[PDB]
Amino acid sequence: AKREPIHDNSIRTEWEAKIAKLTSVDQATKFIQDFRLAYTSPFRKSYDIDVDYQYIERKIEEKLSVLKTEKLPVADLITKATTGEDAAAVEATWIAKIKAAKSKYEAERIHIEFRQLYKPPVLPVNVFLRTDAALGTVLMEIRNTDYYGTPLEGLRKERGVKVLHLQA
Amino acid sequence: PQSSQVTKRGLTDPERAAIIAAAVPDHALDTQRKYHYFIQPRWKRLSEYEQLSCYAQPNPDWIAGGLDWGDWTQKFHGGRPSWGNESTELRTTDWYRHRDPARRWHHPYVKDKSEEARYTQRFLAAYSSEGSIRTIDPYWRDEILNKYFGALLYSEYGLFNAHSSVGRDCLSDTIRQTAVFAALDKVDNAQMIQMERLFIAKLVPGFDASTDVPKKIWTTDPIYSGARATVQEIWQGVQDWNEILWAGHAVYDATFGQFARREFFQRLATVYGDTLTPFFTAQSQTYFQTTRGAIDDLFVYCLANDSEFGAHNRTFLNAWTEHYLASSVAALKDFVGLYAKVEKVAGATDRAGVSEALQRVFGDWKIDYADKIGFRVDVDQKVDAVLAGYKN
Amino acid sequence: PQSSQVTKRGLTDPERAAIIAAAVPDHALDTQRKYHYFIQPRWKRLSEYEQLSCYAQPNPDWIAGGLDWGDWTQKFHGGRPSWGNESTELRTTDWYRHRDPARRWHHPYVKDKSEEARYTQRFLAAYSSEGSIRTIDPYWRDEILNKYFGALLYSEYGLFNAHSSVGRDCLSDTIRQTAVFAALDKVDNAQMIQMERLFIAKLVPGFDASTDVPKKIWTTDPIYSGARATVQEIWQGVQDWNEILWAGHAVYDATFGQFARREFFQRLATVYGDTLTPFFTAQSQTYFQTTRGAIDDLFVYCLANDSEFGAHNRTFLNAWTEHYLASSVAALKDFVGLYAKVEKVAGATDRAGVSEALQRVFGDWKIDYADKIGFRVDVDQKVDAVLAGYKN
Amino acid sequence: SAHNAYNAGIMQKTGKAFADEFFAEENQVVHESNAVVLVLMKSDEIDAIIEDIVLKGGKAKNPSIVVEDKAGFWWIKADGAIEIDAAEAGELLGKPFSVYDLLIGVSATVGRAYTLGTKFTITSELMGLDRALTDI
Amino acid sequence: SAHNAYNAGIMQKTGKAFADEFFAEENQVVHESNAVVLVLMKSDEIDAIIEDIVLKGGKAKNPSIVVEDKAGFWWIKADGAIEIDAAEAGELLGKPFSVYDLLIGVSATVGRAYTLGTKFTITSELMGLDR
Amino acid sequence: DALKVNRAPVGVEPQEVHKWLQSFNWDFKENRTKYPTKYHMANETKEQFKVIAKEYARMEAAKDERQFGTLLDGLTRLGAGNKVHPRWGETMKVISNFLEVGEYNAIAASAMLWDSATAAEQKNGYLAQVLDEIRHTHQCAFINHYYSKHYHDPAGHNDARRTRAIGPLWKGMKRVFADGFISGDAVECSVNLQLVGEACFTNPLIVAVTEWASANGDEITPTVFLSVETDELRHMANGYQTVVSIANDPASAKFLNTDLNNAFWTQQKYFTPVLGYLFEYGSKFKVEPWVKTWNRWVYEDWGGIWIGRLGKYGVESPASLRDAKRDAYWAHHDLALAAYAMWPLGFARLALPDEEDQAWFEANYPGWADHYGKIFNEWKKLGYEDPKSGFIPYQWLLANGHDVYIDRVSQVPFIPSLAKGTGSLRVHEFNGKKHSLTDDWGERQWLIEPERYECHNVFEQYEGRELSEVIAEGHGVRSDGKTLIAQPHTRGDNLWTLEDIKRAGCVFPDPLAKF
Amino acid sequence: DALKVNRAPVGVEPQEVHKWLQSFNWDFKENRTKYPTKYHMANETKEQFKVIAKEYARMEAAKDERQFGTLLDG
Ligand SMILES: [Fe+3]
Ligand SMILES: [Fe+3]
Repeated sequence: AKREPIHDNSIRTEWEAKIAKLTSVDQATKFIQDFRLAYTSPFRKSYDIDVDYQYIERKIEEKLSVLKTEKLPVADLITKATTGEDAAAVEATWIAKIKAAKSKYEAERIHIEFRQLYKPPVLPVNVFLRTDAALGTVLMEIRNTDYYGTPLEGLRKERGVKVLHLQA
Repeated sequence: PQSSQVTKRGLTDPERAAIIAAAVPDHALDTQRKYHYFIQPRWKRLSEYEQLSCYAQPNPDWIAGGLDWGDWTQKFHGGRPSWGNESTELRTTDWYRHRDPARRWHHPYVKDKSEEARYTQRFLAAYSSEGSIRTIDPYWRDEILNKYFGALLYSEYGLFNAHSSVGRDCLSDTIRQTAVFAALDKVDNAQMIQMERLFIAKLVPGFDASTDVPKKIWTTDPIYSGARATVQEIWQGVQDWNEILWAGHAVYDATFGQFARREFFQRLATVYGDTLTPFFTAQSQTYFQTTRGAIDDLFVYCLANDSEFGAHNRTFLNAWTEHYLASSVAALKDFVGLYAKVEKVAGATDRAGVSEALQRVFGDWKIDYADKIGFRVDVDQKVDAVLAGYKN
Repeated sequence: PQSSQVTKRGLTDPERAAIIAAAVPDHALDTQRKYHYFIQPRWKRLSEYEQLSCYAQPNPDWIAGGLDWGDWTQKFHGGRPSWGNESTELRTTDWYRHRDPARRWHHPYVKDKSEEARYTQRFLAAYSSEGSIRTIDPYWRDEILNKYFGALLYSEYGLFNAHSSVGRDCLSDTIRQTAVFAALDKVDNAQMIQMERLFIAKLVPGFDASTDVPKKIWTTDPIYSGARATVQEIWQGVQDWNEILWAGHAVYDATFGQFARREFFQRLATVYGDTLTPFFTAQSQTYFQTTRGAIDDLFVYCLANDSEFGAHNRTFLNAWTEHYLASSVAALKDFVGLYAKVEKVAGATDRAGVSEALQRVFGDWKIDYADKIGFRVDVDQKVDAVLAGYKN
Repeated sequence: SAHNAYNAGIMQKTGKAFADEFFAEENQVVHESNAVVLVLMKSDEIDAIIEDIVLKGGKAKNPSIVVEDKAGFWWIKADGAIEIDAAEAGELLGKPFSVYDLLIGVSATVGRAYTLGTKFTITSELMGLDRALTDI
Repeated sequence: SAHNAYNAGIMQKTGKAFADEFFAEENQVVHESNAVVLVLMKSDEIDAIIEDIVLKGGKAKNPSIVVEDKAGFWWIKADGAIEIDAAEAGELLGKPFSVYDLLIGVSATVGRAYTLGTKFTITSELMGLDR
Repeated sequence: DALKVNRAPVGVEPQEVHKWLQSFNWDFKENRTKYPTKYHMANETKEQFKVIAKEYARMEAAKDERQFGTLLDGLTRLGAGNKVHPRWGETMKVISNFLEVGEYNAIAASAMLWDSATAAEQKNGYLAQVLDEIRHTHQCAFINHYYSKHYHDPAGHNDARRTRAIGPLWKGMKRVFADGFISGDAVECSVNLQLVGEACFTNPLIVAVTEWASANGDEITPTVFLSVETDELRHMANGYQTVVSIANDPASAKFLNTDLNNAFWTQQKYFTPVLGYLFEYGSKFKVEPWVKTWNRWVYEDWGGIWIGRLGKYGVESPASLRDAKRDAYWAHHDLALAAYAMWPLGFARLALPDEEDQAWFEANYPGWADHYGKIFNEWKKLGYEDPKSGFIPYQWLLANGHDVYIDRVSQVPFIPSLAKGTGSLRVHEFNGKKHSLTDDWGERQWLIEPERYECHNVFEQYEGRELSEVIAEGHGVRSDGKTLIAQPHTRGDNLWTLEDIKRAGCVFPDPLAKF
Repeated sequence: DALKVNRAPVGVEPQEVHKWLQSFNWDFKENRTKYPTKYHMANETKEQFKVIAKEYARMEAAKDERQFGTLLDG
């Protein structure tokens, strides 16, 4: 393949034209949640825009954020996710989720998905940040329990990689 | 004879200097000698402040203004980026735009404070030799200054620590400098209040410079109840680093902080014969005005007028101001209960005098901050809300 | 290619640095590395201040303390020596004995005043941005401060010029340094009073910072009549350089000057709501106490206790004190007429207040100077003589 | 003293002899050391302190001290502890010299650093972990 | 320009040729000169001013200027006047640079020196005597 | 009263104020750190060095005045800025600008330590440290600012904050002393920034380097760096207090040995080859073998005075130490192959080792001549230095099957077929994406924490593009717009341009396409 | 009044004070030199470089700091 230039290319331009047609908070929220589930984190559905998705995400965020301040009452900016949910309820739900997780593999996917679904502007920044920190504490603690306990060969299996090469 | 080689300096050693001179080209290999010549200058020509500060933060292009590319090398567990857009509600076309109008990089900042550090000790050695404490009002000294000015240091201390998360989370170099310098000035204020009290202890037998009474007052006296509640919220209740800076400096400290430091302790020092306190508040008020210039550039020039997000940001700045102005009005309403304990001086501590002090504070604040972000405010309404707490 | 040779540096040019290295001995040719090791230290170790200052003056053995010999190479028409014993009535076994307790050679002295220079300008920029002048009493500002604090600059200016012949005539290096630094601080006081007036003029429409009215007050108002007579005599009536220093700093400035600066303008600023003037008097009072440390060392430690001439010197010092204390008492008696123009404040501007201010000044003076040279003084008598000029 | 040399032990060896010891099985884990290291940048004041304090009374109190010239700085290594009295330095320099002023030239340490009065000390002790040997 | 060289005129000669002119009868009285001399000690700020101000705009405006390297200082000689604008220097250096700051590096002068605004000037003019 | 008072001259010393600082905190429910952390033990400790704001400023301003005096007056009058051997002046383009980002990130890391501190005295200490790292950022900038004004090649001294983004060594710098500090557990920074970074690596990185600068004619860097590290005393002191608290609580002590080993490996993985390469290949006069510098400061002194002494209290020698010592001996020579081979992507002018350098390398690292020396001499014969040669070694590596991989975790380049340092290639596919890992410690980090490690590498960004287009787009040129900043020799003639690069036809591959 | 004031940041520059120095002298019979001289002509002249005490110290201290840095450090 041949990559286009770094900061100005047809992929980013094409996504900016899609983003420009977003006209409501509901439409932009669904758009940004689908985008982040499709194209971000190690569990993304697709690497087809790998060198462009972070810039594109920022542009979606800016569009959603401006739609929020234009349309929503001030109190919703502080207390609601743009899904309609109560922000404090989302926080309590996801902290409980990860605290009930039975393994570091379950805990990692809950944390990662919380960010894919609720990263600002979806959730208010102050609520997001403290929820993200509480989740990260749990995830760090469960992963740093017997960190060296599983051999590499076992970790490769548990992660589920296809091993393509191991130098002798 | 030491075990390791005594290294020959290439600048002065005849053989190494001659080898170097043979290796150095006889002409410059480029003519562009302006360090970081590509920074857009805010002023007529690039300043050394800008050269040394700007683009030190290695942001990628997906954080507005960054010149680098790609993801961070290592993120938090879960995926929080080293720096990222989720850190704040505010948006800009370029986080690097901010410029401190005092152009402080580290060196001019500590140079100026060092001047004040050394002059302060000379002033104190002379003031104790002068005996000038002899004419201060004893009730002011012991029942108002020691106790309630002492208690004010906890406000400064809390505003200082509100900057800790700002120092980690904010998104550019010039903003980080501004924030950290403002933090040190706040903890300086708290330390200087303690230094004044410890100085008076050396001159007045029986004067107790322990923080015990000041801390009890800050934590339990109704006079500071609203103030402490606001500081606790701004320091530990939020993490949006722009909200901390705005609420801290542009709302709470600019209204409550200025009233307490300048309208109460500094002004009344000069009606009760206090020749010592004005030397200390002179410093806190100079620090306030220096911080205000930087806070003003960030929130007014850069964010409230950002070509794409100005109105977006004023939506958030207006909501924050609404909330923290109500907190600060409540703080002031509690605080003016302190006038019930001071000796009445016409035009200063009576109702007309306190009303004019609140008119200066809210009137100045409306010009310096509210008018610049489009925040509507009835000055007389705020003065009357606070005067409801004034015991006639 | 320039017309003259581009000189090769011996430090870095390989050929010249090699020649120099061949010439330099491989060991030190003496082990005494202390600059002017033979100075008698005042303190537990020889100070850099002493090393740089002491015996710079090239006195011969016929001026007490001198290490040289023979007559001067060129004298005045008639025979006046370049320096000589005829310059003063006081005598000593060694004119080099004096030490400034602050150990000021030129560098620490301008370093400290530079700090105050730069901080003063940051303080002004912030004080004007604060609007704190709004609460000063306007009558104090316009009728007392502008006019009579302004007029005080001429007392400071005259004490400055009294040092001109001292700088020429005095007999050792540490004395000459003490005198010249004292003079700069006096002319600085005058300049800072004018600086404050010029500053208020920028904030207060219609406030006139011309010296026309201060100068008319200094030269013709009865309030400064005794003070101006004394300054004129100290500056231009005498040439004995010890008499100038003693009369100027140890009698006149320590009684009238301290009363005017500290008991009148500084103290009353903190009764009339003046948050600006204490910043300026803080500087003059710091300078006063530093100057006093040095004046005290010259006249008490060295001259009043010199092993051979201490009592001889106290005879002259006691006669000078009797004359100049009378002059200063008459100056204060004139000056306290100014209280008839100020708003009455109990304990400050009433008779009891002024009496206690005079008790501080004359009582402190008795402790700091009169007791140390054997001069008997009845403080209550001096207070009562001045209060004869107070209008009840 | 020799064992505190910058080039002590394996640092004397070159070529294959160095590699053989560097890769020796017993040298694949750290070894506890009772040493401290202190670096002072060269300057008018520091060079006086080295010559008249550290290499005289300092080495007399602690004969294991080694001082090496590293061009721009002095490298100092010793057993147990290194201390410098700022008051002694001010006495030698004839100008104000607090412990704060000595730190303007302390350019590196390896060890636990503390201050007690006018004395600056770096020590092998693990303060807050090592237990006091005397009740006095 | 050449007459403003440090080694101009008699300073080119050595040995007996130098002595013959040095002791020539006409050279036992001073000769009025229209030049000024300015010396600036080498430093970061001064060396930039020399390269980007004196030897460009200054020399374009006064073509008689000569600048010589004297190891620790720059030696400048020109007909009539030499001028340096501190505001221009501050723009070049990127930091505050008042006329007071310019004097910190002005190590020597031969001529009458004055300041007008942000400009420092050394001039052949005899102010207060000349019209 | 109104007449009587003690008039002895008194002031207030900093330690008199400092006594009261612990009492400045007050109790409330929300008074706790904002950042995630594993460490929850009691940590109400005292500050050793009793500093307040006014005294902080006085100390640092006194340091600054002497430093800027020396630079702007003395050394400029000497012309010292152009008395540096060209190799070392080029080296300082990268040492100073790369260290600058480490200092900058230390500001943010120290702010996390300030946030997670629970005692007022430690909050006070971490703010002073926060301020010092601003100071250090500006000091590093000032070195390149000074070189830009006074050294014969300002290009790259004058614009590294954008031109560093072109090349692969910059990526690993954003981890070593940067992301590795600030993107993780906030209390753990006392282990990775302080117990490892400040106590182990800043001494060779910032102090030891000054002797190499001096040897190569550079007196600018010693003037600044030796002042930089005077601040480090208070930083180690801050972190030691928290390490003691960690050790004292069995619940938090159980995390310490893993954190220490991961910190040590993360830092040494890049520091060891990159600084060794810069010292030995970026100098003419060598002070001593890099592996000896590393042995002195890292293995014996830090290892023995810090880690070995802490062994009495349960702290273990890093399990990765043996792998690290192998890197100390060979990894910087490995890196030199990559750095010489990919020279057009940098911002510095390189010098192949000369005959004297080659004898020194072989005497001190026996086997160097037959492995690295022969490659460098073949590259020189192929026209490495000559802009009309059409030769760039990265293409030669690919033709001879010496592929270059980028470690997904550390970003350090790895050439398995030529490397003598620690490493072995592991290539995994996960969710449709291929990943190259190069050692046991980083592979574990990636397997357990894949969402922490998603850094794009230069081959993914530049795939299929031609070298001169990448360089032009990233501004890798001098003020004429066509001569490259980077060069493969240090002489003033025959500089390479974008057209000379384009003549070689080098196009970035996908190194994992074959797997 | 108590509410309205110009809050523009201002200080006072050295030349602003220097403009008033000439008025600091005053006339009295004894105001003349104490030293012998042949020169008795009018000499009421202006100072070219407008320095005051604070600015004098600032300039000389800035010269000193670079000098002593060069000497004691580099
Ligand atoms: Fe640092
Ligand atoms: Fe550090």
